[PDB]
Amino acid sequence: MDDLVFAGNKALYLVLILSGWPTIVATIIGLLVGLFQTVTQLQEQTLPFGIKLLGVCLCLFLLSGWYGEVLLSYGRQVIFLALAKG
Amino acid sequence: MDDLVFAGNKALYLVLILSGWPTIVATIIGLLVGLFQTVTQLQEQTLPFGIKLLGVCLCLFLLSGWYGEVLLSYGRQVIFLALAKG
Amino acid sequence: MDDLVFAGNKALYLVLILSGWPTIVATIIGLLVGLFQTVTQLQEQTLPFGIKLLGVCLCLFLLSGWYGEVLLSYGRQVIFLALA
Amino acid sequence: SWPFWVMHALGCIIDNQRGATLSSSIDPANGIDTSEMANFLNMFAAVVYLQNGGLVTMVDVLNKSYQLCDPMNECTPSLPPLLTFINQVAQNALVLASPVVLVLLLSEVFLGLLSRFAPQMNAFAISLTVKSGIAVLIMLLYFSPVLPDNVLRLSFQATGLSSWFYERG
Amino acid sequence: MGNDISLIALLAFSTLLPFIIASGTCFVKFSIVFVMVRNALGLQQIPSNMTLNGVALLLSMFVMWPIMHDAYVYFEDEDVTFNDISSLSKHVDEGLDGYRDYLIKYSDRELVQFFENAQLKRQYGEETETVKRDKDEIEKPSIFALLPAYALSEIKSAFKIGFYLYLPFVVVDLVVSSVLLALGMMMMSPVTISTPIKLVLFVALDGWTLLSKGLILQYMDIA
Amino acid sequence: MGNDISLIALLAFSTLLPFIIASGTCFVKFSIVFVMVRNALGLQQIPSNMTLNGVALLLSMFVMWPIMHDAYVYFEDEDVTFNDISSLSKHVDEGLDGYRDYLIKYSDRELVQFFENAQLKRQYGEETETVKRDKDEIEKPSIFALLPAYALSEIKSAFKIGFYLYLPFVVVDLVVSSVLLALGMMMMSPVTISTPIKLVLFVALDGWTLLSKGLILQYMDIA
Amino acid sequence: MGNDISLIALLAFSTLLPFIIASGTCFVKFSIVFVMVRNALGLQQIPSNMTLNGVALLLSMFVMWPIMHDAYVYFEDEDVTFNDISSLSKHVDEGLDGYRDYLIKYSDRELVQFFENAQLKRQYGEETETVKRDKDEIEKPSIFALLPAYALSEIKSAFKIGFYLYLPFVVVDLVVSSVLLALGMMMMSPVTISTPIKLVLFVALDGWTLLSKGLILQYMDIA
Amino acid sequence: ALSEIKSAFKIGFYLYLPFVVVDLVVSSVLLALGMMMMSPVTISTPIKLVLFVALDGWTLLSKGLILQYMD
Ligand SMILES: CCCCCCCCCCCC[N+](C)(C)[O-]
Ligand SMILES: CCCCCCCCCCCC[N+](C)(C)[O-]
Ligand SMILES: CCCCCCCCCCCC[N+](C)(C)[O-]
Ligand SMILES: CCCCCCCCCCCC[N+](C)(C)[O-]
Ligand SMILES: CCCCCCCCCCCC[N+](C)(C)[O-]
Ligand SMILES: CCCCCCCCCCCC[N+](C)(C)[O-]
Ligand SMILES: CCCCCCCCCCCC[N+](C)(C)[O-]
Repeated sequence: MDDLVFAGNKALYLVLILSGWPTIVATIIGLLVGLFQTVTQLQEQTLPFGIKLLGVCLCLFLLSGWYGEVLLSYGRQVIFLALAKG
Repeated sequence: MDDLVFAGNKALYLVLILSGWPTIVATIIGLLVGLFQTVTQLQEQTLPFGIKLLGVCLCLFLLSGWYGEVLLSYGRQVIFLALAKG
Repeated sequence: MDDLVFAGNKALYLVLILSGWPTIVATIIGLLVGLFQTVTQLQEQTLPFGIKLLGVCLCLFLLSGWYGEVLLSYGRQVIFLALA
Repeated sequence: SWPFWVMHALGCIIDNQRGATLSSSIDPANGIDTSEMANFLNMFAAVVYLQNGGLVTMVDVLNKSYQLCDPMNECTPSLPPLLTFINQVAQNALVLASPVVLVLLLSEVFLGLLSRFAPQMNAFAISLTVKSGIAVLIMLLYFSPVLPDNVLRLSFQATGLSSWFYERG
Repeated sequence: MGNDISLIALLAFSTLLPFIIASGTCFVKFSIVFVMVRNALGLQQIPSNMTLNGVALLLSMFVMWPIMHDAYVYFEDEDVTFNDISSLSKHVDEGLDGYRDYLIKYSDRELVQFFENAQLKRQYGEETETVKRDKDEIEKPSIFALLPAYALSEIKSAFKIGFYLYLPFVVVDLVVSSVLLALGMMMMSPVTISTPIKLVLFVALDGWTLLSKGLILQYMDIA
Repeated sequence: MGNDISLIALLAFSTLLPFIIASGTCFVKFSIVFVMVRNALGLQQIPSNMTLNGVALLLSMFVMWPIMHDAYVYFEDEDVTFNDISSLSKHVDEGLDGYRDYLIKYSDRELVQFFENAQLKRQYGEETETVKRDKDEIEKPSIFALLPAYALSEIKSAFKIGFYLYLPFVVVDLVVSSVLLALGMMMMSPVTISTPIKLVLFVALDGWTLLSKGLILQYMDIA
Repeated sequence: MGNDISLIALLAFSTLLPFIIASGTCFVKFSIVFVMVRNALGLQQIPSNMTLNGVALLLSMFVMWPIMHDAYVYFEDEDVTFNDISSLSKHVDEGLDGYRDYLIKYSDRELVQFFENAQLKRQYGEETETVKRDKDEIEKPSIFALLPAYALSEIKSAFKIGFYLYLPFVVVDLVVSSVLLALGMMMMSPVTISTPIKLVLFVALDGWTLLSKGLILQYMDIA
Repeated sequence: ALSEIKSAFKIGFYLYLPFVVVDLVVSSVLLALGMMMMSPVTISTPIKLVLFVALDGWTLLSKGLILQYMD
């Protein structure tokens, strides 16, 4: 039982960790560009998209490795919990 | 797995550069037409869209040959890697 | 594959033309009413929406005969290119 | 089925509030439109139920259904209680989902208020970046009560057969 | 042993049963109204199609099961005797009147009469229709004439009902939008606010219960 | 019973029956029309396909029955027994004329003739030319030519109808948006208001009765 | 029958027919093209797959029948009786050439040769060739080599045709979406309006006639 | 029969959890870019395949399933 609760909790915890950094940078870029467009009055609306695409892709390059190490370790763990009973 | 690493990273780099050019053109046009409305102090919704459409269509007429070269090259390359072991 | 290349280029050309006119009519109406607001000034947001609708509707009502002929010609042309 | 349909509804409400409209697909085994969260919570309920031995209560209620109302006596489901059923399921689901809907509403109004000082800020687009993280963060806190909430309080019991069925013969 | 043709008729009937139910029974109406109301509340997949179809099916049985049971009780009746194909046909037809009456009650006389003409009049060299005085034909429209005329009337009734249920939700949408504008809190999409409100309001008033009663009371008395 | 080969033929026919109904009968048209109407109203699950196809099948039965009855009576006739292959084959052929003549009214002449040209034995030069008199050519093209031309022409005529059905709803959908823009509520989705209007319009128009009647009138003649 | 083994072979072939039709006949092409048409029009349910496949099978019948007939007329001659294995084997072999021609007309020889060299174990299955030398390879190639090449060669062709058929409708979609942006009606989904335009466009082109004719003309030629 | 169904379902549950993570992550990054019209399944399917291949699932799984029946 507690193994079930633990594994289910951890799933949500990993979602949170992995998704957190891209969504942070997409937020910060959204705020900065929105402010800049009030500091100098320009009514463009694709500029956020153009910048935040580069912003998100860059950090996907950076974190490409840790993403695979975390998921491998988790998969091995849950396969053990499922099968290794005696 | 240097092969999986290569094919995975190149896919994302190709997305970033294939998509960048239209969005750059659209953004620069957007800014200039937004400015001109300010120095003229004259305002309407439709002029920027109208010009943006033409700008993107010209961008595609020009570059599209190179889009084909890049995609064919990648298409062959991945197949050869998949069936490389034999 | 000259035929395939041609078909492709023509597609974009057709979209650029067939969308062009209505956007020009809407642009000109919006601009002209905009300037007309600067004199005798009263500032209202909806007048461009009210009038451009009539502009575009009347444009389509006049030209819609043309559109079908252009489209038909293109469709026949590509069907033949394919089945040859 | 009653404990599972509530968790499925809960998951559908969350995935709708956080955007995510397009993610769903129709399950071929049942013909039901299934989101990403809904499938997860629907499995997780099943496993805790099986672990608690509900499987015994299922055969139990079956046997009792035969002892208390017999094929030859024309046993029939009661009409009056059946008429409430859909609304009790919807009630339970809403009552349980509410805490997340509230926080996500406050979040979006807060951003809209903030927009007043910087009218070029796309407060809508910002909310799409934020709300999915908020949703998972909050549900992670109120996650552990999910195990007791469903396992006992929602599971059907053999004692209820008396009210839902009677003999017409 | 029994009779080898009545055996064929039994097995055949049991294969067609779900299509009859799906096309000539109040299931047609119940399954539609629920799904419409679900769309109007603006949140698909709550309740599930499984829940809705299951309930609609159960309710349809209260209306229809007595009629079938009455028909079998009519046929299991050891005191009859026959002499000819006509005398048997009449008695078998008489057995179906219990169902025929239900279809006649819930369907349009003129569309029924139209199909009753259309089965024949490609045969006919004539325009006169009086040639049979009504009292037989008004009682005995054929079942194949009644079926599609019934289904086409059930659908229309369903739409009539659902129309009136849409109105209040529309009103609620207009109110929300007008408030956001009057506050100037413009750049927020109203749907995000109004779908919670619609849900909570309808559940807090038990719309589904009132709806279920209002549907059944066309066909039964619950007491 | 009878000639062993006639028995085989009867069973083969009855095995292929549903593909014929699905490919050479008005069922093709009615099936399409009802689904297009559902899409025009904008409903994704109401009514079920199992209801719509049931109605379409019943409506088709009226139109097709008289031909099946006439052909049956024509073959259940002891009049003759046959001396020769040519006498038998021309007796068989004369029984299908009722169906052949049904297909001829609706398939299109030019496509029919093209398919008949297609069947002839190939030649090394382009085929030797011919023109043939009406009693073959107008009266009696072969069924293996008529059948696909029929299917194709029916599909086309169905799409045509669907086109007209869409127009009034398109009008509604535009008008409602323009009025919401005139009121400034630019952010509200108009689907939430246009859908019920469409339903109201369809019930007040009583579209089901009109469609069901007129579709039959295209084939039957009723007075 | 005069030979028990001839009987066995005939029945076996009759049992394999549907897989040969589905893998070595123009049915492969015609089946695909119609489904792509339906997708490009954006229709989910209609027409039915068995309607489309029925038409595809009828059309393919015209194209393939001449070969079946030629082979039947060739084989039914008992005009010679056979001294030996090789005499029989050659007599049979020479009968398939009417089919072998048709496969070799449309497959692409570089595959055919690649497979030939593969089913033989030769030179460890693949080796380089210094010299390129063509050996009336048209008569050498086994049918078991020809069949896959034909299948792949013709699937590809179908995809090509479907590509060309999509373009006109894509134009319509982008045009509608642009004029709606010109009006500023940014909230409204084009699919409510663009569909009927596609329908009328296809009806005016009469795409079924042109399409069906051209498909046949690729294989036959007719006045 | 019901005991084996229970335990097989139990084992099957555990195996979902990585792929569930994959799916929710992909959906979040697409919404962060605003590409609401992209069906995630197209992107998430290959990530699942390569994940399972990297685990070597069938080896681990077929080993453990047999070791449960013999010491
Ligand atoms: C629009 C992009 C959505 C991407 C969602 C998946 C993120 C992980 C991508 C794989 C790991 C990073 N990398 C660079 C190797 O691709
Ligand atoms: C969407 C989750 C993030 C992307 C990574 C998914 C796991 C891919 C497989 C990792 C393999 C790691 N590696 C190369 C060391 O084996
Ligand atoms: C273009 C978006 C989707 C790209 C998906 C690429 C998947 C790469 C999987 C391996 C990632 C981990 N890595 C690089 C260590 O192997
Ligand atoms: C109206 C938009 C149409 C987009 C698709 C057009 C067809 C694909 C482009 C074909 C030509 C490719 N190219 C330029 C490399 O030859
Ligand atoms: C608004 C149209 C969007 C089309 C997106 C794809 C663009 C690249 C491929 C089509 C290129 C067409 N071209 C320039 C060869 O004619
Ligand atoms: C963009 C709105 C107007 C689109 C009009 C396009 C019509 C295409 C169909 C042409 C049919 C010509 N026809 C058959 C009426 O003569
Ligand atoms: C639920 C379908 C299977 C059982 C058949 C039920 C037949 C209807 C009985 C209704 C009795 C209602 N009552 C007591 C008010 O008459």
